[PDB]
This record gives sequence, structure tokens and C-alpha cells, in this order.
Amino acid sequence: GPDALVEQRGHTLIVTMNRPSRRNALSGEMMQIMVEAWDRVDNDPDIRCCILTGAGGYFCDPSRIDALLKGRRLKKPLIAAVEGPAIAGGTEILQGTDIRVAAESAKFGISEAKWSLYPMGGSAVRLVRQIPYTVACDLLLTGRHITAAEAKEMGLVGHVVPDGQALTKALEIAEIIAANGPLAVQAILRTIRETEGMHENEAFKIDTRIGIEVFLSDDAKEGPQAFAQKRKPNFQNR
Amino acid sequence: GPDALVEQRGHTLIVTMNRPSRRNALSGEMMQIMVEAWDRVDNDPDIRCCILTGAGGYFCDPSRIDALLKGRRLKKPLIAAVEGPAIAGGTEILQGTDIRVAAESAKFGISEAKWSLYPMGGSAVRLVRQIPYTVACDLLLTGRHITAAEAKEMGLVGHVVPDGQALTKALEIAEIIAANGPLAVQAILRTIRETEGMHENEAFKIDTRIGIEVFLSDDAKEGPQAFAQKRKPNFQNR
Amino acid sequence: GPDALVEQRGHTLIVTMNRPSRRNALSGEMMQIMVEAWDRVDNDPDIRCCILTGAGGYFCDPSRIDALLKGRRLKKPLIAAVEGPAIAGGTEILQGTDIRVAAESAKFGISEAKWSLYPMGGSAVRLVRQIPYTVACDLLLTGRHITAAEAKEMGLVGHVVPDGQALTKALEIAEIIAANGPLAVQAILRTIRETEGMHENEAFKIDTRIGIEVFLSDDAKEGPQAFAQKRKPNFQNR
Repeated sequence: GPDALVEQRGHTLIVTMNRPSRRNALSGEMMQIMVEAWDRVDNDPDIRCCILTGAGGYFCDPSRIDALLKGRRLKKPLIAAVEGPAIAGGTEILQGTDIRVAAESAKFGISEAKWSLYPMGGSAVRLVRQIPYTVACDLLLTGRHITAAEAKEMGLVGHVVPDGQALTKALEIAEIIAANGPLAVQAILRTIRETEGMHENEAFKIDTRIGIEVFLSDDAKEGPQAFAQKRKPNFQNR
Repeated sequence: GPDALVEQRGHTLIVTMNRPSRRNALSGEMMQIMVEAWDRVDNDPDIRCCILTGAGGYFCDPSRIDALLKGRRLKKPLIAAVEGPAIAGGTEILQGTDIRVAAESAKFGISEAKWSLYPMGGSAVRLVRQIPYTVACDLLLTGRHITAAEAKEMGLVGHVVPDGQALTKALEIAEIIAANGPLAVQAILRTIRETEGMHENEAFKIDTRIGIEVFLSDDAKEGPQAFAQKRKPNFQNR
Repeated sequence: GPDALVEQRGHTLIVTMNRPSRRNALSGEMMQIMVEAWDRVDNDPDIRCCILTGAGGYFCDPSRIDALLKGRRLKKPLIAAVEGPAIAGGTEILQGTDIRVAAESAKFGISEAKWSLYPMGGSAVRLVRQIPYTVACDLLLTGRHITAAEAKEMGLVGHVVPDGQALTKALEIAEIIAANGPLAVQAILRTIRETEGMHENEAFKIDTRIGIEVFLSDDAKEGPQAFAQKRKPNFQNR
């Protein structure tokens, strides 16, 4: 089929990179479909969350590449579900996701330097910001590949599950996110984006300006009510 | 008694959030007493360190909230001693502390988004700066609660101790801090605050300007002397 | 011999701090030789990597101190190989290295505050950027010493090896770095340096400007060829 598969399942959009005979290596068609999917995530108020995964037991001016989430980030949470090889492109795009599940046999690495290529997916910026400095330097400069266990130990992913279970676990996480207040979830995400690189005192001013509107919503009344009643809240995104 | 308890024990001020019938939920009185305590920490040269804890087996424009250490940070080190539930407010204020002890059964989490509320204690700014990016996103966007062990594994706290021992461990740490050179301890803390969000080359200029005065002190002579004599230094904060 | 030893071994320069009767405590001569070595690393195109180690079973305006890599960073990767005590100066200079191997019995710590001294090697800036915030605060403010295992757990070093093996492991890592494309390795390193303290969207513009030239090189053609042929690439630094 198409080089990326796209399915809406309730409030979650699932995007599957889909060239399994080529280890889901990126194609022009794949990237075009991915950008259309990002647009749908950002613009459809019924979408509360997105999952990025790969088919067939694999995962996967040029300063802005929308498909690869470099210079663009989704306005709703993005969960990665990684099976198998995620070297090169896969580890780069992983860094543009927010919450991260790896199957036991998944493999990560940025090996561009081994072949005297430069990583075009933004790893030289992001990796030192997401895992400890020295480990990020080791991975980028040696091109060492790592296991899912090692990736979890260093904080590159948050969850490790048995092989074949990454997408199931990601769907569990998405169900939780979809059940949380979309106005609050999306406001938190915007603060995380906007306050990068600032002293915290400057950041708090933006944090408050972003967050205050959440309390005006019908959802901000229903939430505490549902909590008191020990039931699932019924949020309406307003 | 008062909604926050305050005791000076040698060079350490101990602040205990104290509404144990309400899981030490914040009150106006609690916050007023906390701000008075922060003032005392900053202004009393005899105070070298502060501990924030909760009673009864629990822990706990709006861009600046002094009581919650958002837009204000103590000029002397602040050690958290966390027993039991520290969800919501407790996990937020935890991020304004410097050194962190959790009892085995302590529980952390920022669950505001579950109820379509926004976290008003600055977590959307700080958490991604204090634990790995992906884990911070997971906690804030799902509202997942975590154990003390998990909190230690991700770097949210530094020490885990048996239940009922968090304050004892914190007092041990405070004794060490109180025995170190207050001029040096406080200078280090100021550099950490002031250099946030700068390239390191700009930061080193501030680091040196802050640190140089420490060497002019009587304490900077007594320290190396005491080291050579294998005795506890007698620092005078000058 | 000289207070720092310097050897070129193929594409790797090895710098050994060498006052083993004084636990490799820094001297004027040691620092002078170190700066000459940094110059050689930066300026000799045949050098692809550097190792900093200590002899004899030990490791080791003032806003810029070249010898201690404060306000200056090497243009090629720097790997630390730490045997034994690395307290004070050793832990500070460690933070200016990129990839880090510790022997089992190595000890780290910044104990200046214990003696009412200020750390002049830039730790008050860097440590909170390299390990989790709360752990960095604990180490700097208490002066607690840590084991190699603890250093690995917190992300201060990347590798732990048996005693006497730190330099051997570092040479293994250097062989890998030396075999990678120097143009790509060095470009990645420059992006990591230049993009510190910026929002990622500003950083990507610099990342791309730095990286694009790598693809014009003869090395960028030989790399993928060698990969396809399952052989070691023969890079020429052009």
C-alpha cells in the first residue's frame, strides 16, 4: 500500500511508516503522507494524540523538514512505538516524539559519522538535550548502536516491552492521553516548546499566559467533578 | 497548630507543611508562614540550609508565587524530605528544592491534566529540565504516578530511604551542608541560578565574578588549614 | 619526566597528567604542556581524537583557563580515561571531556565547598547541565565523593571497566572515532558547541549551515561505498 499508513482510532491518529521490504526507509511518498498526517493531527480538534510506528518489524531549505519533525512539532502528544531497527533516520525522528515505547529487540543509533555523512534529522542539536551529555557525545561521535534496555537506562525511551508489543503499549498510553483534558494536555505541550532555552524566571511568565485559559473551560469544571465522583471525565475540548 | 511549622536547629531551618487531616493540602495560612520562613532563610546569616517536609506521613500575578518557589528560589540550599503522597502540589514544589530524599512509599506525579487543570506550580517549565525529556513529557501529559524507586531511577530525587526516615536523612545532609563553607555553598548556588539558559562561555564570566570573593574570606583560610589538620573547620561566614 | 606526557599514536593524541608522587596535582608546567597539546589537537589535521588520562593510578582573567578546558573546547573529540582519584580538579576537567571511561575504583567529587573554596574549573556551570539537576546540586553543595558505579548511574561517565583498563578502553573508543569520517565527527561536535542555550528552531539553522559542507567531500562518497562493500572506509579528511 501507500508508503505511510494512516488510521484514526477514536481520538488517536496512528501513522505507520510502510516500506517493510526496505526497512521502512524514507521515500518522497512516505514523507508527503506524513506531512498530511501532521496537518490532520494539528487541525482536527477530535484528534487528541498521535502514534508513530513502522510496519513489518522495523521502525525506520533543509533546516526545516516537516515530515521529520525538524523545525516543526505536533501540537498534540506524539508517542513512538519502536519495533526492531531504528538506526539513522529512525533514531533521529524518535527525538521529535514525546513519549517512547521500545520493543526488547529494538536497536537505536546515529551512525552517519561512520560513513562521513552528517545527520540531517537534527540529532546534533537534540540528543545532548534528551539524554546525558557524555552519552549523547559517545553515540553521535562513535556511531555506536544500542539496545532497548540501554536506551531506557539512559532516558532515550521511557518504556520497554516484549517484541511485537510496542504498538499495543503505545495504544494504552494514547487511551490515557485521550482521556485527559485536551485543553490542559495541549497547553502543557505548548509551554514545554515555547520555554526552551530561557531562564526559568522568563519562562514562568509564558507558562502562566499559556495556562490561564484552561481554567475558563467547561472541561476544567467537569474534571474535578469526575474526580470526586470516581468516574471517567467526559471532556468536550471546551 | 499553625498550617506550617518552623524550627531552627543550629544552622538549619526546618519547614513542615502541617494540615495532616487534609494530606497537607496548601492553605493561605500555610503559604503565608512558608513565605515568612523563606525570608528568614535568605536574611538570617546564621541559617546555612533549609529542609522542607510534611507532617503526618504526607508531603503535600500568578507567574510569581513565592510560597511555592516559582519565580523565587532560596539563597541557601533547600533539601526536601518526602514521606508518602506528594502528588500535584507536592511534586511541583519538589522541583524548587535542590537536594531530595524520598521514603520508599512516597508517591510522585503531576495529574492536573487528568482533570483538565493546568499545573500552576511551574512543572511545565521545570520537569523537562530536571529529568530526561521523554520521561518528563510522559509524566506531565499522562499524569502517571510514580514510586520513590522510579523517581530515583529517573533522577527526580537523589536518595531513597525506608519509610519514616526521610527527615532523618535530610538532617544528615543538612549537617554536612551546615559544616561546609557558607560563603562557598551560597556562591555555587547563585552561579547555578544565574547561568541557566546561557551558552557556557557567557556563563563562565558570571561564574568567575560570583566566585572570586570567596577566596578573600577568613573562611577560605581556615578550610584548607582544617583539611591539613584532619579536623572539622570552624567557619564564621566571613 | 615532563609534568604532562604527550604521544601521537596514529590519529590519536594521548595526554597524560604526570606528577604521580603528587596525585597528578596541576602544576604550571603541566598546564603549559596541556595547552600545547590542545593546540596540536586543533591544528594538526592528522589528529582525529584525543585521550586525557593520568599517570600512576591517579587521574588528577580566570574566566578562561585553556589548560582546564574552561572557555576553550578541543575541536576534535576528547575521551577521558580515569583511574583512581579524580577529586576536585579531576572532576572539573572531566566535564570538559566528551566521552568518559572510569575504572571501577575511580572516585569523583567536587569538594571545594567543604573547605570554603570556590570551584575554579567551571563545575558550578556545567555539572547541572550534564547530570540530573538534583544530583548535581547534591554533589556541589555537600562535596560528596562518588564511586565509578555511581558516576555511571547518574550519567557523569559512560563506561566503567576494571582497574587498570581505563586507557585500554579509551584507546578502543579512539580507534572507532579515528575510523569515522573526520569531517562529519568534527562538524557534529561544532553543532553541539554552537547550539548550546538556544531554542531548537534557532539551533537547526546553525546545524544545517555547519553540516552541509560534509556532503561535498570525497570522504562522503567513500563512506557509503565502503558500507556497501562491508569494508573499513579509507577517509582522507577531504
